[PDB]
Amino acid sequence: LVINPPVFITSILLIVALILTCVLFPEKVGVWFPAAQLAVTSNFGWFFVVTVNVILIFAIYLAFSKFGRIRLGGDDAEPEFTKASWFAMLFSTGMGIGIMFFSIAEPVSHFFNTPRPVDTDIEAAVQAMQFTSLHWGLHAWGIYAMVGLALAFFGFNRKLPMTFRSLFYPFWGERIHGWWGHIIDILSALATVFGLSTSLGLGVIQITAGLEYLYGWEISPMMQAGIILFVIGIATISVFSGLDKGVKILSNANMYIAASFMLLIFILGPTLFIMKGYVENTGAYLANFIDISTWNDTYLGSGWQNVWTIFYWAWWIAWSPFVGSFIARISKGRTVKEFVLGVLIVPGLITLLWMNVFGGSALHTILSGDVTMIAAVKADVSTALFVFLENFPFTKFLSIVAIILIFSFFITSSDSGSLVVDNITSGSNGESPVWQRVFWSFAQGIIAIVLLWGGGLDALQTAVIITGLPFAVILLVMCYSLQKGLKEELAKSS
Amino acid sequence: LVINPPVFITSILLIVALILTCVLFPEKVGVWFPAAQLAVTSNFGWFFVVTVNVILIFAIYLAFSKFGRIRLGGDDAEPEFTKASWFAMLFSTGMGIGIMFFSIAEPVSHFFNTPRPVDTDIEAAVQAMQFTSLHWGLHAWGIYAMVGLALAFFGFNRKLPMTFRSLFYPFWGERIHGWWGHIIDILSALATVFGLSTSLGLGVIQITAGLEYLYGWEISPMMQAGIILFVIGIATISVFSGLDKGVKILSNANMYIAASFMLLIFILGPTLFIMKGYVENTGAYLANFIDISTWNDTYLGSGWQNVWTIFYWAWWIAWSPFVGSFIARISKGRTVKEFVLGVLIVPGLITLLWMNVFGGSALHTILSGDVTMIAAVKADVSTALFVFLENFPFTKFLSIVAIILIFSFFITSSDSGSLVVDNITSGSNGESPVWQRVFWSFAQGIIAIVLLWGGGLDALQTAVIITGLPFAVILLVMCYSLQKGLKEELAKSS
Amino acid sequence: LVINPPVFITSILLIVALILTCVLFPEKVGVWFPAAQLAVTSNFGWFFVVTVNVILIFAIYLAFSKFGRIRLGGDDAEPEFTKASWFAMLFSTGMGIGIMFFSIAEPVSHFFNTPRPVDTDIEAAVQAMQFTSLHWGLHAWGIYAMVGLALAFFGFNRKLPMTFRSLFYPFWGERIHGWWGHIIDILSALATVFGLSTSLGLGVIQITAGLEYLYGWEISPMMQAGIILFVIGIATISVFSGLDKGVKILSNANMYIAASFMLLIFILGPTLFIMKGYVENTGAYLANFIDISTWNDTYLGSGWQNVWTIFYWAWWIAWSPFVGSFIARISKGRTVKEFVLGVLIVPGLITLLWMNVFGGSALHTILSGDVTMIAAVKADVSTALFVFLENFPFTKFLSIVAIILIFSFFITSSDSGSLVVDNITSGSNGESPVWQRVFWSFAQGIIAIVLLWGGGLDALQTAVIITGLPFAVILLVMCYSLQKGLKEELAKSS
Repeated sequence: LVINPPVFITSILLIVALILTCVLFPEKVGVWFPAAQLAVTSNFGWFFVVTVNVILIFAIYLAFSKFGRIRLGGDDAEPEFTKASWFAMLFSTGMGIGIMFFSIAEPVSHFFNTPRPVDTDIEAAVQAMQFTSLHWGLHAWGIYAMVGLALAFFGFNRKLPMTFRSLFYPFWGERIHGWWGHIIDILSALATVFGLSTSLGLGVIQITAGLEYLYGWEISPMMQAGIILFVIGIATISVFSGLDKGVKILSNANMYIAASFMLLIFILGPTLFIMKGYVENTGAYLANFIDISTWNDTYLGSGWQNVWTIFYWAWWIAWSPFVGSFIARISKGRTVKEFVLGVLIVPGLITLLWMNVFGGSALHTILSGDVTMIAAVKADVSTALFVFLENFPFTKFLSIVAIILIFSFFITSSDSGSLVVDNITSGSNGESPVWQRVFWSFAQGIIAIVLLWGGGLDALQTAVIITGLPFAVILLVMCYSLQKGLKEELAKSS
Repeated sequence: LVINPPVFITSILLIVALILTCVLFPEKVGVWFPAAQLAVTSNFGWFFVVTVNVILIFAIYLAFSKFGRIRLGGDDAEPEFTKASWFAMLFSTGMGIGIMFFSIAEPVSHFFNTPRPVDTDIEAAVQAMQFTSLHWGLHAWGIYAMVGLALAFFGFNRKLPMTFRSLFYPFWGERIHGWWGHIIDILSALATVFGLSTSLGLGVIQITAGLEYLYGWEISPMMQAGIILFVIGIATISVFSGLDKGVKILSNANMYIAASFMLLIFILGPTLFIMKGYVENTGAYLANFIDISTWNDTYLGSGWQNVWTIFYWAWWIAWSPFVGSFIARISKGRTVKEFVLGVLIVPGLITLLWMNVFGGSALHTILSGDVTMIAAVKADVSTALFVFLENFPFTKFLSIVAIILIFSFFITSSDSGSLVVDNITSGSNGESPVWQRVFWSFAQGIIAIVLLWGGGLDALQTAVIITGLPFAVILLVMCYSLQKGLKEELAKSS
Repeated sequence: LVINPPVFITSILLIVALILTCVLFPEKVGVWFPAAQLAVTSNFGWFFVVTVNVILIFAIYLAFSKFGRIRLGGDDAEPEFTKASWFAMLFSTGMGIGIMFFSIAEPVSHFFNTPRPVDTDIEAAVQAMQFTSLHWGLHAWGIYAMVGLALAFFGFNRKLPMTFRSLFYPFWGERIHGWWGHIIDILSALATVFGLSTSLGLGVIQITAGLEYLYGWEISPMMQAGIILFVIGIATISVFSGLDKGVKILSNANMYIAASFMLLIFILGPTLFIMKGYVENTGAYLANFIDISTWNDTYLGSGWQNVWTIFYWAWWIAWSPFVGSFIARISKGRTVKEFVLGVLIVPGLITLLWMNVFGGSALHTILSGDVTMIAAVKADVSTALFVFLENFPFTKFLSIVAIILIFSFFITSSDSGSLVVDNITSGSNGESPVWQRVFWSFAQGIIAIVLLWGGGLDALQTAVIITGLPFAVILLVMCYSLQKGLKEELAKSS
């Protein structure tokens, strides 16, 4: 039937409270949401920057010290997931629609609308690619590495349930069960659901922009919700039996077609410029790492960071329980240093390669003289990928491949996240029998539809920033508790 | 009865030789002092930069290697200072009065009078804060860390008196007592006395400047010496028995009221700008660390470094034996890595926090449009803190708190410097009974009058620069001898 | 008799095929050499940058890890060198003639013809010195450190002959003997022969330009051929018995007179500017290390890298069998970490000191107002050192000393290179006998004649870039094989 801690009922109550906030106040929520979002990010952007930087340098320290000799699941455990397939399986479920919606719109947006004042067009493009490298580089995956390492260590080496409530066992003891770890699990479930709803909204907005650009359709008002309902239905079918699609084979096939799409853009585009720009921009991002990682825009105060950088940090921090729990169930016998390296460096380098392959080619097209992408981004940032594919051979085929790639990207993460929310709100792995995951996928669809009806992109950014604000202190306490637990486990072993 | 090494007589003779050189030919020494100072700094600024960078790089190496596993006073020794009080008590006889004089007058001066050319005001403020972070950051405290570490290791592990004569014990034999280590003690006593006279002259160039700004008094020149005589009398009272003031309670309550003053400026000022600028300026100072650490201004040759950067390095290197010997008295059972970390990083970060809290708020007021601090600094740099406190609520109360803060800041340092000088010129802890303490404090005050009458801030700069010039080779030989001693001691562990 | 692997006769056939391509159809080779060179570097400059950066960071890692505890020649090898003779005989034979050619011609060229655009003139001079520091710094000697360390480890710790055929022993096993290490031996012999011919051509055009500027003579190509024939002749009667030059005597004397020449320029020039610019430019080169090490000039596409930095990386990579084999025979018992430090840091710092002493003094002369060096470099780059010595006391004596220094520099490398080519082309150490060292020196000279007659600088750059193109993959496979060999050897220690 139904199993419930009191983390269930008040989570549903908070979700429906935001629902009637966004449906009984239809015109009064379009001014409450961006004002509250702007106040939260303008007062805590320094805290988001400090949290992300502390998390990343803690990942580097935990990989490159004596704490990296620990192996998850004890010294007798085996990896069992065939590391080349493990990289693909962690990349497919843990990423999307980030490298499709924002692979081109973000470097062009940083080109024409610069973060800090710049002199020429070449230096503006260099700054745009280095800020894209900041937003999709080591800082994006250091949070993922910390949460996956903490959840894997405290779910394997300590025999606790793989839950954010049970992660603070060395910091707080067995009194986490008495309503004081319930708030942590409430914030974890809310952050996972709101991040998945933000990804859902970005995916459907890019899909309807591509459908309007390709065939000249008119799906603004209503069948967008039908696209949501169809996608959640096929995702729950993949959750349902008959075939276990969306766990192992669909992730590998999706990564294969994503690599084929990226290689096709790399070959058909300016490959020499792409390779030289990849080397140059990776080196310039590593050289100016501390300068752009801790940049807070305090002197100019232009507010560029509040829509891009702090939104990205709150977005990656709000997807942290879902991807951290997924790679924590995945990595059963990895060395801790090897785990942090394989979650940090290799997916970070692959994401930087995707950013270079798309954004550097777009900036080469812009610097050649073609400024149609600038006007397309200034119209709406959702058509940037398809406008980029317009000046390519096989435009319609590549646009259809991109639409199918987005479709697989946000049909994999919803399937991998429904079980994560079910494990958070049920307290077990096999339990419950499979009806609540369909309800949680439908809740993600309902929240995405409601947020997109009561506001554009800014409603999703608002929701993800507000649920990621207390996760800064949650992840800092998580990092300190992981350091204490690793000290305890290393002092335990001979 | 008095005690008598030769260092006492042929250091007193040097002191009264400079007294005779300045009190006779009064107008003629104003052309010998800054010309000789300018020659020394223009010919050895590269050497000062090389010495400070080598000391800091050596501190980072000695903290993060196998030499950091050594513990002072043997392995069985336990520290007894309750470390949260140790951080404050090294900070009292330690940092100061440099924050209270140059926390505001230095970033405004680097704003309007830039070291290197800039293009706007935002970049000028960023470069001003990063040069301030260079001058009051890790390079400041690394010198203190090495002198304290060398004196503690060669006075606790080697069972020698903590004197600079015994600091070269592995590099030589027992030949230190035969007139060739006496010059080292001559330069150490002169460095302590001249640096404390520079700090006293700066603190008395201040305080009464705020008295003039508050009450419109006329004070100079005759009643200015009365402030010196009164604050030396209270310092010698703190030397005297009955109550042991200026040692522990006045080294903790002063830190408490200084932290309360910093928190009051942080709260009543632009706290969001202060926090964001603190994070951004600390990150930009760490990012551009090697670019501003080794900058010698060779191509421009403007001589900006000659009055700020090389003066600051000569001031730190001239205050080396004072706080180095006192911290070596302080830290008995600290681990070497823990010692270097807690003397370098945490006081450096706290000093950078004070720099950001005052200078970033001053730069925010300047960039808002208020350029009264610019004209105030262009008039005289003594009144910059009080002009900054003018537009704050409770101006008179904060200025009185600042004056009492400066008073306690150098009245602790004068007592600890009398301890250090009467330890160095004695070669013994207890002896002599207290009559040279009052004599050495009175000599410090007399040098303050003599230097302040024959020039303002400039003559103090000449005295500290010419006196700290041979301490560069003294500290380089000290670092090499410390490496030899650590390599000798670490091989002795069974 | 003749030692005849097929490596020898098909290397001879390749060399005479280049002879037939050059002396027949001279306009065809003169129009096809810079086009093919430009195509190769424009398509693989990113690969040259990646290879050089990977080799350098691999040197830093493999010196600063547990692989550095291995000692060449076993644990009781006793290296038989004074650490001064090793450095001097390493520096004299393994460097040239860009210390005499590009010490002044390169920073002045980077001054007036900037790599990337700059605003003022001081920034142009700083950029020129930091790009000279990039070209003559750690990247220049990291390649030598890896090739010398791999050849020394695989020739001493494995009892294998010092040849690039045996350098891939843990990658293929015993398959290196049959026609598969043969091609690597062709590429190695062609690389060292073409690099030595490039150095011979640079030295003789500098000698010709210096004689023309000194005595006002005219130079025919047949007189230049006589200079080559005489210089190869003194080398061949240095190879012959009776007397040996050096084997270390000529190298030590050349190092002594080079140090005396550098000290004379340092003393008689602007010594304060030289020292301050040395400290500042070394710090700025270390600060902007990653930014200029991976800069590929992708956005501008100006082709500044085309003639300067990819030619430099192909030149240092093409001299790698020569210098690597020579340093490998030189050092018999050095610790691997100590070896990489003594080949990387100290010769890199000495080369940066020479670069600062000459180029910073030239830039001081230019920034003072004397712009005759700009017009001299714009006329011909081979007269820059002598034009610099024209505005210098003792012009004729210093020019004669510079000519003798060039003479020693390009007789010592040829004398050490005939032995290296002979050992590579025969497969055995010595016992050739001396009939083909003279022949290989004559072939080196003849290749220099035909490269100078069929083109100026561009033919030498073309030849060295073409033979250095497959050595990028050869050195990457070499680095991976060295890592596998060190991992195999370090596990063999009980």
